[PDB]
Amino acid sequence: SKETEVFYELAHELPLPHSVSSHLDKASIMRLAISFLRTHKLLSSVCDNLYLKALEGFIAVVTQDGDMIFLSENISKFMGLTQVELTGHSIFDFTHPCDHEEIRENLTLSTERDFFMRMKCTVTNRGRTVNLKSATWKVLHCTGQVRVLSCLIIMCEPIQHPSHMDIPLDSKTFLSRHSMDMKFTYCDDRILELIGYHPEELLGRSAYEFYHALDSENMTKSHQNLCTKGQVVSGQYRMLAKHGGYVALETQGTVIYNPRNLQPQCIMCVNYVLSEIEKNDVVFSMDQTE
Amino acid sequence: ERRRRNKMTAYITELSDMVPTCPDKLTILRMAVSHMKSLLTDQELKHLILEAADGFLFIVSCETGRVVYVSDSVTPVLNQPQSEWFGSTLYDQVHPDDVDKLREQLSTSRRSFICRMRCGTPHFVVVHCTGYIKAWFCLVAIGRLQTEFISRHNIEGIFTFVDHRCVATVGYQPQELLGKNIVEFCHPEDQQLLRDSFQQVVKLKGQVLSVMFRFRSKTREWLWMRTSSFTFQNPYSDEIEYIICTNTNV
Ligand SMILES: CS(=O)(=O)c1ccc(Oc2cc(F)cc(C#N)c2)c2c1[C@H](O)C(F)(F)C2
Repeated sequence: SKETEVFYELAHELPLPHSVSSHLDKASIMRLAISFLRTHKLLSSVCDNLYLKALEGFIAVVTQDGDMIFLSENISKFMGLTQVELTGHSIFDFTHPCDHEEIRENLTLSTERDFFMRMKCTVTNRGRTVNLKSATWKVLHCTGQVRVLSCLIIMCEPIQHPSHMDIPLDSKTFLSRHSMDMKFTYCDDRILELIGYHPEELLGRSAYEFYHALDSENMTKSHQNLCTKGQVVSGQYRMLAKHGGYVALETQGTVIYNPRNLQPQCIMCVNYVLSEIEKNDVVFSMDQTE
Repeated sequence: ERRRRNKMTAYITELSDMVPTCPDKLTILRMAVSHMKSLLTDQELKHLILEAADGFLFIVSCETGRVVYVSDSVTPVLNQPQSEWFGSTLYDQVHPDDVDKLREQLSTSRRSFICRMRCGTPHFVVVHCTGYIKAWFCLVAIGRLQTEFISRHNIEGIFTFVDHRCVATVGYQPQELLGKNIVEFCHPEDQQLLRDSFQQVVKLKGQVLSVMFRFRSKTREWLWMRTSSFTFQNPYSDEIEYIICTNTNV
């Protein structure tokens, strides 16, 4: 009796709604309390519905042995799992095992970090929610710093699935569809006005034909990442425009699987042009001569 | 269970190790209570974004583009006074060619897009912006931050890509090399050598071989020139995409 009192005390003195703080078992009150203290601790070393709502991802801080000592509130809006559920638990218990090693390397030891990691997701496309066994894997783009006992402070953005777009799109982005040999099976039609290519010309051409050579290596790794994990965001890179010169693009890509066959059909690319044509004096390629 | 209690104890120990004023269970349960009663913070979430994403927040009227607000994080992110930004227009802070894109994102939901902003103490950095439209209209957004020349050939030796530096290395415009066989620029006596190199890098697929040969400049003079080079294969099909070459004026 006399401890149940002080457990409800601590709970309602956690930074929580009276609502959610009532419901906690004691192991959770331990976890959350400890994570809160740990977290405050890291904060001293470093130094809302707006920021939270304007983010397209969640913030998380993970110790070097993998403990997830803080997860921003809105994580549920993207993974379905909640701050109360996961706080204090290992990142490795909620990520794809074939990513665990990469995660390990990124928790460890320049301070900048950027990778992709598959994490369990229990919210469904459009609204609904499932149970932890019915969990899908979702790829997250993680960028932050490792920092000093060591922590990893990252922002994790889901990569919007191109079939399911909550988010609108401007004139300066266009879609493209590729064979798994990265050929052009379909391309949007603003590609002309933005770069000058007609879709016909591109089809059955390997995207490698249009990379600035200085990019190609970077691009292949992105591709390999895309195939290991299922989504990816490229770094920025320049596509050879048609009449000489080039443009700064940045593409996010998705393999799409055959839902009946269960094999993968192709790759959907959403392509963000970041510039006009640059250096159209210069002809880099054979295409830009004709 | 047995370890159930053991991990509740490991929690308790962990607590006592983190509460500096800090005994038994009831006590640490209550010393924690008072020690947090002393003390996520609002303005600190900001520092979290700054540290993690290198992002700063700003709110701009939709109708005009007026900066109704900018968080001071703008100065670590963009090397900008808060004064330089606040009370201004978003079109003022972006690349001129990003003006149009920008207009579309501010018409009468979520918003997400990319754009070059100005920094300084005329240079631009690329900026990912996310956020949403609230009434007042306005946009609540976060902006975070992110000797030789090189040639590609088909397996025949046809230039299919050169960087502008060929002009400085051999005198030619890129157009005067593109479409032609590198062997056509090779001195007779060396052409077999060049071709041996080209049969070899393809057979020794993947690896870098290097070869030296004379190269007629735009002015006809023979230029000794070392090209290390290697095949590039498609990651999926392993088909030879092309040969990559780095042609260094020896
Ligand atoms: C997903 S990704 O890495 O970012 C990517 C980007 C552009 C990709 O091809 C493109 C699409 C585009 F609109 C302009 C260019 C160029 N240059 C290349 C591809 C990928 C995939 O490999 C792929 F295999 F689908 C092919």
